[PDB]
Amino acid sequence: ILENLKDVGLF
Amino acid sequence: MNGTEGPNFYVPFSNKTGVVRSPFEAPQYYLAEPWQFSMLAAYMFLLIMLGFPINFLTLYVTVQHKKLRTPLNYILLNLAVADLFMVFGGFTTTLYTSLHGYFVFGPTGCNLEGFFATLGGEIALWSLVVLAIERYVVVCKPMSNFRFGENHAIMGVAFTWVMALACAAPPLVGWSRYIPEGMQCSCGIDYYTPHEETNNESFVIYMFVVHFIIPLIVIFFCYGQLVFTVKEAAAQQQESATTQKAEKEVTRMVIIMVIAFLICWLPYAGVAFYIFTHQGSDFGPIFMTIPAFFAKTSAVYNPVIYIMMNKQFRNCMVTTLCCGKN
Ligand SMILES: *[C@@H]1O[C@H](CO)[C@@H](O[C@@H]2O[C@H](CO)[C@@H](O[C@@H]3O[C@H](CO)[C@@H](O)[C@H](O[C@H]4O[C@H](CO)[C@@H](O)[C@H](O)[C@@H]4O)[C@@H]3O)[C@H](O)[C@H]2NC(C)=O)[C@H](O)[C@H]1NC(C)=O
Ligand SMILES: OC[C@H]1O[C@H](O[C@H]2O[C@H](CO)[C@@H](O)[C@H](O)[C@H]2O)[C@H](O)[C@@H](O)[C@@H]1O
Ligand SMILES: *C/C=C(C)/C=C/C=C(C)/C=C/C1=C(C)CCCC1(C)C
Ligand SMILES: CCCCCCCCO[C@@H]1O[C@H](CO)[C@@H](O)[C@H](O)[C@H]1O
Ligand SMILES: CCCCCCCCO[C@@H]1O[C@H](CO)[C@@H](O)[C@H](O)[C@H]1O
Ligand SMILES: *C(=O)CCCCCCCCCCCCCCC
Ligand SMILES: *[C@@H]1O[C@H](CO)[C@@H](O)[C@H](O)[C@H]1NC(C)=O
Repeated sequence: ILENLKDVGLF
Repeated sequence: MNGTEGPNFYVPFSNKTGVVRSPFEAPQYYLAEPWQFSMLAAYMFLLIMLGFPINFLTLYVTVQHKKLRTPLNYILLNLAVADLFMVFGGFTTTLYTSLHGYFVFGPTGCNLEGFFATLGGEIALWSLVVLAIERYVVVCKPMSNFRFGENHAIMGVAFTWVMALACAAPPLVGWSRYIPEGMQCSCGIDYYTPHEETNNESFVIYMFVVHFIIPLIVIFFCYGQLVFTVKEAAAQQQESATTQKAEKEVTRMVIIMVIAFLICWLPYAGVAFYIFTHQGSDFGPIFMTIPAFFAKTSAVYNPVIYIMMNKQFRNCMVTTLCCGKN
C-alpha cells in the first residue's frame, strides 16, 4: 500500500 | 403570499406594501439592511483574498516543480481551476453587485455569472468524486494488471467538465433557469420556484439524484473500500510501525474529506429537498444565502484539505513561498 498511498498524496 | 414574481426573477419579499423592485433594476434594501449587503461584500472579499492566492499558487507551484506534474495530480490542478472559476465568475461579480445592492448586470449577466459560478462549483464537485475513484482504483486494485497513466487522468478531467455542463448548460436553454438568489446580488439555479415553462421540478430531481446522491454514493463506496484495504493491510503487517501510521493518517483524511463534502453540498441538497417536500414556503433572502455560503467557501477549504494538506504540494509551496528554497 505505502507507495500507492504516496502516489495519491494520502501518506 | 410572501414573494414577488417577475418575468425572470423571484424576490423573496412580499410586495403588499409596493416597495419591491426588480433585482435587475434597483437596490433591494427592503429585504436586508444596507450593512448586511456590506457584510455580503465583506464575505466575498475574504473568499477572494484567501481563495485566489491558495488556488493560483497551486497552479503556479505546479509550473515550477517537475515532481508535481504527475497524472494523479491532474484532477487536483483541475480542482484549483474550478475554484478560480468560482472566484472570477462568482465572487468578484458578487462583490461588485452587493455594493450596488442588486444585480446590476441584468438578465444576461445573470445567465453568465450563474453559468460560470455553477460550472466552477460543479467541476470542483465532480473532481472530488473522480479523485476518490482514482484513489480507489490505484490503491484497492480492483482490476487485474491495471496501470493508472496519463490517458486515464485526462479522461477523469474530461469527465468532470462534461458532468458540469450537464448541470450548468440546461438552465441556459429551457430546462430550469438562472435567477438572482438570496439577497438578489448573485444568480444561481432556480430550484425553489415551481416554474413549469422550464420544468424546474424534474431538473431539481435530476440535480439531487445525479449531482448529489450519485456523487455521495461513489465517494462513500470508494473511500470506504480504501479505508478497508488499508485497515486490512496494516492488520496483516503489524510488525510495521509505518504501515500502522498510514492506516491512521488515511482514516483521518477520509473522515475529513467526507465530512467536508457534506458541509459543502448538504445545505443546498437539504434545503432543496425541504422546499420540494413542503411546496410553497416562506423562505427569506438571508436564509436562502446560507447554502451558497457553504458551497462558495469550499473554494478556500477544499484546497486546504486537498492541496495544503498534501505533503508534496505543501513542500513545494513552502519552497516557492520562501524565495529560493527551504
Ligand atoms: C411592487 O408593487 C409596486 C406597486 O404596485 C409596483 O410599482 C408600480 O409599477 C407601476 C407600473 O407597473 C408604476 O406605474 C407607473 O406610474 C408612472 C407615474 O409616474 C407612469 O410613468 C407609468 O406609465 C403609465 O401611464 C402612461 C400614461 O401616459 C402610460 O403610457 C403607461 O402605459 C402607464 O399606464 C405607470 O403608470 C407605479 O408607479 C409603481 N409604483 C410604485 C410605488 O413604485 C412594482 O412594480 C411591484 N414590484 C414588482 C417587482 O413587480
Ligand atoms: O519531470 C517531469 C517532466 O515532465 C513534465 O511534463 C510532463 O507533464 C505531463 C505528464 O504527466 C504531460 O503533460 C507531459 O507530456 C510531460 O512531459 C515537464 O514538461 C518535463 O520538462 C519534465 O522533465
Ligand atoms: C456561487 C454559487 C454556486 C456556485 C452554487 C452552486 C450550486 C449548485 C451546483 C447546486 C446543486 C444542487 C442543487 C441545486 C440541489 C440538489 C443538490 C445539488 C447540491 C446538486
Ligand atoms: C451576509 C449577510 C448576512 C449578515 C449577517 C446578519 C444576519 C442575521 O442578523 C439578523 O438578521 C435579521 C435579518 O432579517 C435582522 O432583522 C436582524 O436585525 C439581524 O441581527
Ligand atoms: C471593488 C469595486 C467597487 C465597485 C464600486 C461600487 C459602486 C456602487 O455604486 C453606487 O450604487 C448606488 C446604488 O446603491 C448608486 O446610488 C450610486 O450611483 C453609487 O454610489
Ligand atoms: C522569501 O524567503 C521571502 C518571503 C518571506 C515573506 C514573509 C512575510 C509574511 C507575509 C504574510 C502576509 C500576511 C498579510 C495578509 C494581508 C491581509
Ligand atoms: C408566506 O408567509 C407566511 C409567513 O408570515 C408563511 O407562514 C406562509 O406559509 C407563506 N405563504 C405562502 C402562500 O407560501
